[PDB]
Amino acid sequence: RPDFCLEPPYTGPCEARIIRYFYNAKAGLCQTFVYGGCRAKRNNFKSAEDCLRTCGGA
Amino acid sequence: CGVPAIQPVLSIVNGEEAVPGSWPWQVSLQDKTGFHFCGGSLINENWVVTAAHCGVTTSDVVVAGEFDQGSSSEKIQKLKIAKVFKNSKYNSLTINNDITLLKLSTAASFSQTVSAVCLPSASDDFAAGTTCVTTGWGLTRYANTPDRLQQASLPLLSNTNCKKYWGTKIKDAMICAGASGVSSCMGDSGGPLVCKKNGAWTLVGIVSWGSSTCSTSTPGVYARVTALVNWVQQTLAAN
Repeated sequence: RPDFCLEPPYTGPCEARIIRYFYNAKAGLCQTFVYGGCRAKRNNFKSAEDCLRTCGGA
Repeated sequence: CGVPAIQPVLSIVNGEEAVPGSWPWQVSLQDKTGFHFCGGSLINENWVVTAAHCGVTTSDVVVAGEFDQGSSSEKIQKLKIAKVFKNSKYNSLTINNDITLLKLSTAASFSQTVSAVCLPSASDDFAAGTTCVTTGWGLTRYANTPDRLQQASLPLLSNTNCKKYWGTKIKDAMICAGASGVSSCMGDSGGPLVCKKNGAWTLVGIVSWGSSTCSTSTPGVYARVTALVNWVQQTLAAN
């Protein structure tokens, strides 16, 4: 799987409170986190399914 | 516009609770489940101005007349969004031109707790040091959002002083304020930064971005409404 899947979630500098998903390699699942709305890193998905299809197993 | 039926009491991290209904143009942008993700400002009964990075869609709703989001009995207006107008010049990389207009399906019923904020003229000049106010339900500590609407008085900063920290990240459609002991934070985006113009509260900025930890000693950055108001008027006129 892509290495970006191993990066911790990135909220960014913007001040929104948008729910997004990131893959948590320690748990083996996608979890939710608050995204600020701009400058998203790649381990940031709009659905748990997209996240698992991209990072599952990393 | 700009004149609340309920006068606010002055004197968001390190801000204070607002007098209920004293910022009648403040709206909460929520998803279909009622989850607050951004703030906004009513500019008239059919339009709301917010930030482009909030990514509002027609599935989201505008909630007007709210004070305590933890109150299920509080009377509010859940307004559907008919169309979203994101400024085509919004730069997703630099965050410049961070503004979006929301056209409501059904007009908002203006009242004592629901009314519009005034818009400035493109040539308006709000001097640095001017004490303005920002409001919202964003984090009060960098954690869940506060239930009750918060407010904070803060000064506008000159571009020179702002750039002393942010350097070239500050663009022409941005204005800074803060670094004075208070700070907008996660959940405040899209909300208003207002200053008085001839006694009437006028939208000078839209909460956009800033310190990644909402530091109260760092300049907060807002979309400069004077640089974007012509786009606003043109959009309203054509729709």
